[PDB]
Amino acid sequence: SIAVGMIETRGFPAVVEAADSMVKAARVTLVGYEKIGSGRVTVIVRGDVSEVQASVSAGIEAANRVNGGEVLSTHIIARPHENLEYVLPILEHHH
Amino acid sequence: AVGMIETRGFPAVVEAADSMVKAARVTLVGYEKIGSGRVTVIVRGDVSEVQASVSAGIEAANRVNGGEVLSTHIIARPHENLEYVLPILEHHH
Amino acid sequence: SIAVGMIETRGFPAVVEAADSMVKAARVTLVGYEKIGSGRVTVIVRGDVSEVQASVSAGIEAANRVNGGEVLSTHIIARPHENLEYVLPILEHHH
Amino acid sequence: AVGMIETRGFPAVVEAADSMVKAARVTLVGYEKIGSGRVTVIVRGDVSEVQASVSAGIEAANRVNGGEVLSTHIIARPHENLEYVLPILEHHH
Amino acid sequence: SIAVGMIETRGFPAVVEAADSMVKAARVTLVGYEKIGSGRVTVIVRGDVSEVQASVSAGIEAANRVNGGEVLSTHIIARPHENLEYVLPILEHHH
Amino acid sequence: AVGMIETRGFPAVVEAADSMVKAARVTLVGYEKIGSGRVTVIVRGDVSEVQASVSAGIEAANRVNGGEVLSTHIIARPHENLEYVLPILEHHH
Repeated sequence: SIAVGMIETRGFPAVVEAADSMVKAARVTLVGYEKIGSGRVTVIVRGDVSEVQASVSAGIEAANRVNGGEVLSTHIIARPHENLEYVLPILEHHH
Repeated sequence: AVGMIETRGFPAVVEAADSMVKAARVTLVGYEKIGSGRVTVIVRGDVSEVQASVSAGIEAANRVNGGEVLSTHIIARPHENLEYVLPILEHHH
Repeated sequence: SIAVGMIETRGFPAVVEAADSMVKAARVTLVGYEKIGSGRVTVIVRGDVSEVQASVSAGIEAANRVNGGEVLSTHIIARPHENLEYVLPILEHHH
Repeated sequence: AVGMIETRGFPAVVEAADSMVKAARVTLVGYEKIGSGRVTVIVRGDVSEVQASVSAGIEAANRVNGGEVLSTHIIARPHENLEYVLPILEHHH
Repeated sequence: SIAVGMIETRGFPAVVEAADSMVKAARVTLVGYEKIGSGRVTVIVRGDVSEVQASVSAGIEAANRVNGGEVLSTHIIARPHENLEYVLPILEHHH
Repeated sequence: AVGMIETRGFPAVVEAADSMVKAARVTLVGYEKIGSGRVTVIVRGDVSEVQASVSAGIEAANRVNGGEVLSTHIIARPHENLEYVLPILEHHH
């Protein structure tokens, strides 16, 4: 199935590293970037579930190594419900 | 009825929303950000469906790595004045 | 006199419950919703002063019972000065 | 002159503004949000009126349930360069 | 040389006093006002370096005397690189 | 390559940016605000230039009165997908 994978960091450089490592690690596309305040930012990828699993693992490993990198929360959703797309910005850049 | 789950953190709120819409016959109608990392998702449906959905959404958001549920509430017959002031029904048509 | 009543909560679900309970408790209209950050949100009602007093009391009681509900500050202003309307968003939805 | 009261919390800032405009001959000209729950209201008038207004506004905002006054200041003859950079005079016409 | 001078405060009244005292103290113009959250606000002046030094010293002294005034950070840059102007809002009101 | 310095505080981020562009052949291409007083500046250039620039920017931002460097990172060959999702290259033409 298609899945989305999410890494939320405290800090911008770490979220950029999470995104870069995710898209380089597996066949996924970066589709979202969400800011919710308090320094919390999330990047969202989409692809086949196994690919998303590989990408999220790579992104966590990489973001942890950033100078001042802080990973706050991570999650994968297989088969996200279609209602989510038009309410939550998880798929903003998916076409 | 309207059901609301507020989390600290975005991944947890997404999981709350996904689990809510998959658990019962409810529509996700709102997403509100108020700072301090606090985000709320809002669903609408028959009260029994909303009750089922919110329970499922809490259970799922609690299991998210770094998931933090902050507040949850169900309102059965929300007053019509709320619709056009508060973004609880943004995507209800 | 006409008054405005305000309940500020930390958290969105509690502010929605405050608003709902306020408009159901008395002859008031919900006229404002203000976000100032740090999780602080305020709802504002308008009506005859005695009605606003009843509504604010009901809203506090209800918002306190919300799971994770936190009431931060509450206040009633009788006869708000007309200068306030066009500077502060207390009466946004009053027509 | 310009007089400013900054509070933590919205209800308290509204009460500061109301009490200021009712206490003396000043006009409420600004409302500024800067995060951390900090909000400022700004009035303009003759300096003696502004002084009276700010004193009344502090006394009233202190009495608000959960009211928190954070900072207050009066500037008598603010430099004209400030007008078009800082939102101290947004509603002054 | 032309320089920019910056005073960042926690709180709005103190930043207004910093700006006023800066423009009154020396031959500088107020050219920027930046908000970055958490109550942190910065005002930016421009002028000859010696004038900017005098202005920043005056602004610090004044902002420290504000009731609830908190100066967080201050800095002067002589000859700011031209790349900065169109990325960072340090010179928004310089014409 | 892309180089990033994130500070707590605006004056420090400006000094990081100025020192970076003056230290080597890099262009300042981004400025991102994410709350909690955290701001990041982003430069682009050949990796060796970026390395020189980030080192200079850290050293300078550390010396700012009330300067606080929070996080720094260099990415050598950022993936093209990042460009149109993240504001790392806003001013790169």
